[PDB]
Parts: sequence; C-alpha cells; structure tokens
Amino acid sequence: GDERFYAEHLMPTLQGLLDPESAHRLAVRFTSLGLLPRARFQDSDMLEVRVLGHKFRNPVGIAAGFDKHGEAVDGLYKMGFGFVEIGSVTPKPQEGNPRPRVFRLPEDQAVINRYGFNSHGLSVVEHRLRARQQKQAKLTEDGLPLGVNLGKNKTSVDAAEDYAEGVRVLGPLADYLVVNVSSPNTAGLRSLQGKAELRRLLTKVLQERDGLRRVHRPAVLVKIAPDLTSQDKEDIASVVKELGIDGLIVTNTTVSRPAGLQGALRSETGGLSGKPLRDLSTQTIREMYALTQGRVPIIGVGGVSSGQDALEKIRAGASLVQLYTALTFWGPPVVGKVKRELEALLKEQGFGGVTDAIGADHR
Ligand SMILES: COc1cccc(-c2c(F)cc(-n3nnc4c3C(=O)c3ccccc3C4=O)cc2F)c1
Ligand SMILES: Cc1cc2nc3c(=O)[nH]c(=O)nc-3n(C[C@H](O)[C@H](O)[C@H](O)COP(=O)(O)O)c2cc1C
Ligand SMILES: CCCCCCCCCCCC[N+](C)(C)[O-]
Ligand SMILES: O=C(O)c1cc(=O)[nH]c(=O)[nH]1
Repeated sequence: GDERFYAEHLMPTLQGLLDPESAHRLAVRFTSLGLLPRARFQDSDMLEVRVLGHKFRNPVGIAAGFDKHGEAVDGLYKMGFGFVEIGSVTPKPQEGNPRPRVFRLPEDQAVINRYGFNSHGLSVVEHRLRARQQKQAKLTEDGLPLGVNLGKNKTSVDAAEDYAEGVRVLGPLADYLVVNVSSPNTAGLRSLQGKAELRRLLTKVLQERDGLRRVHRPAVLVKIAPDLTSQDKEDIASVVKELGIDGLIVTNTTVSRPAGLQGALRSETGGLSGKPLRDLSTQTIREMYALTQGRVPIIGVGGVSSGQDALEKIRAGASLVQLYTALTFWGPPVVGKVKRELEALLKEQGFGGVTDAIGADHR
C-alpha cells in the first residue's frame, strides 16, 4: 500500500519538484519531526543480531551521509532502522563543495555526490547528542545502537589528529565509531588506506579509544572504498587483524563508472551510489570476509533496496547492512520492505535467523 504509493507517486513527484540537495534537506527535516508513516512491521526474533558488543533488533541500518549532523536520529529509528550511523563529522565546521554537488541518475537508480564533508563540526554534534544521551542509552539497551562516522577537515595538516579529536569528542557518545578513509571527495583522503600510514593512523585512533572510560568506550570500524586494488585489500585485512580493529564497513561510493550507465549526469565528478554499486560492494564484502577469515564483523553497504540485496551481502559475509540511496527512489517504506523480504528469504533458504546466514556462501 504505502510502498507502491511512495514508489510510484510521492517520490517521483518530489523529485520532479526539488533538486536532490533540497529534497535531502526536506527529508531530514520531515524525519527529524517524526512526519513519517510509523513503520507497522514488527521485527521478529530471527532478524536479531549480536555483534560489536551490542544487540541489533534488526540488521538494516541507515548509512552515513543521510544524517550528517545528528539531527534526525530518533526519526530514523521510527522509520524502522535497526541502527543509525550519523556523519561524517569533521573537527571544525566546514561548508563542503560548491553547489550543485549531488545528482540523480534515475535510469540507473543511482546518485552521484561530491558534498565534500559539509559538516556542522564536532562541537555542535557533541551537544546535539548530549541532549539525548540517556534516551540513546535506553535505545541501545533495547537493541537500537548508534554509530558515529568521523571525517577530517579539508585544510587539515595531520589526518590522524583529526580522527583522534573525533574519537575524544564523540567516542563517549557512540556505540561504534567509523574511520572513514574512503570518501572520494576529499583530496588525499583515500591514500590513508595504504598500509604504512593506515597502521600509524589506526594505532593512534585505537590508543585514543582505549583511553576512554569503559562505559564510554566504542567499537572502532574502518570504512573502505569499493575501488581498492587487490594489494590494498590484502594490506587493510592484515592491519585490521594486527591491530584488533573491531569491524569493517564495506563499502563507500565508487569513483568508477561501470559500463552501461544511462543517466545524463553519469560523467559528473563524485562518488556513485545505488544499484550500479551493488555487486561491486558485495564482492568487496566477499573478499574482505575471506581475507579476515570471517573473524572481523562486516557492515555491508551499497545498492541495497530489497531483501535479496540484503541477504546476498549477509551470505557474502556481512553481519549487518546499511542503505541510503534506496530511500531517494523508494522513500521510507523501503525499510519495512527490505526487512519483510529478508525474513521471508531466510525462511525459504532454511536459515533459523540472520546469524545463521552470515558468511554462508563461504561454507
Ligand atoms: C512525507 O514522506 C517522507 C518522509 C520522510 C522522508 C521523505 C523523503 C525521502 F526519504 C527522500 C527524498 N528524496 N527525494 N529525492 C532525493 C531524496 C533524498 O533524500 C536524497 C538524499 C541524498 C541525496 C539525494 C537525494 C534525492 O535525490 C525526499 C523525501 F521527502 C518523505
Ligand atoms: C549523498 C550521499 C552522501 C554521503 N555521505 C557520506 C559520508 O559523509 N560519510 C560516509 O562514510 N559515507 C557517505 N556516503 C556513502 C554511504 O554511506 C554509502 O556507503 C553509499 O552511498 C552506498 O550505499 P547506498 O548505495 O545504499 O547509497 C554518502 C552517500 C551519499 C549518496
Ligand atoms: C557488474 C557491474 C555493472 C555495474 C552495475 C550494474 C547495475 C545492475 C542493474 C540493476 C539496476 C536496475 N535499475 C533500475 C537501477 O536500473
Ligand atoms: O561528503 C561527501 O562528499 C561524501 C563522503 C563519503 O564518505 N562518501 C561519499 O559518497 N560522499
């Protein structure tokens, strides 16, 4: 009912009226005010996952970049997400790139963006999360954890110190932190994925994390690009296991342009998301799971808009999944859709629950 209405009428009309950045801002505003069809899908026990030191009521989260500044967290749980990731947040406020900087590719169910880490900054987000800190503690206890994605300022001279500052300021307010060294829209950022400097970077991040008081000590994950060489992936897997990184987020957007894109805006600079990313991301999950011997939890992200998409990433090795771009084309009803379809498929394929399906393709 709602699914078809949003997919066929409301969302196409919103897109026809509003440029994508304006549409996004509106979406954040409506969500933050709770103006949603409060999801009627009740999460079953077979969607529950225990990972990263926490219970997740369902495995479907909102990816970083939708709520960059932590303004819509409670609205996103109301939408039915099992967990919420905010950010990326940079140490100091910054405006990001000039407009236009986000583009729809409707023929491809894809988006291209070059926001460039527009961020209200750590201090503003810190106070925003503090204002609801105990509400979040209850939510987390009830299986609805919060992640915080950390970025670095454009003019930063020391990337590791930017991330360290983020750990110190928002680590105490997060169930998990993400070190995003994979945005395609900040010069030299991705080069932080190389081995020598990744080890240095992550050693410092983990030191800072370990310095937090026990009840305020988050898991630390690394978010990687889909555009890594085999060498890059081997090196990341090695460092992650060496240092005891708690997990991986796989993947960010791609700077590649797969053959077959039809959208008029396909040659815009930026990271590509949505369906053309889907299988590239799933294969990166598959590879990283194997390289880490299934011992490092993976959050799978890229082009998920159905239960099949979710289950493919779970069977490839993901313990949890996220989506973003599907919201742009399907609206809020897509969250319940993915969860309902995922539950149905798990039953069909003989899994007792999500946990039994994690990494199943490798076995
Ligand atoms: C009353 O019903 C509700 C309730 C809550 C939210 C919404 C809603 C929504 F979920 C997505 C959009 N939306 N349409 N096009 C786009 C978006 C983005 O969010 C977006 C984000 C980032 C890049 C690009 C885009 C983009 O191109 C518009 C909405 F109003 C509708
Ligand atoms: C408009 C937009 C902004 C994004 N901003 C961030 C960000 O700030 N930090 C981050 O780690 N990922 C960011 N992402 C990447 C998403 O978190 C996700 O990894 C990617 O879009 C693939 O998922 P999807 O195909 O479901 O959208 C952004 C994606 C989009 C489309
Ligand atoms: C194998 C790499 C190819 C690039 C990505 C492939 C996209 C698969 C097409 C399914 C998407 C359907 N749609 C509506 C979004 O166009
Ligand atoms: O802010 C952005 O441009 C951005 C950051 C990121 O990590 N990924 C992405 O696609 N865009």
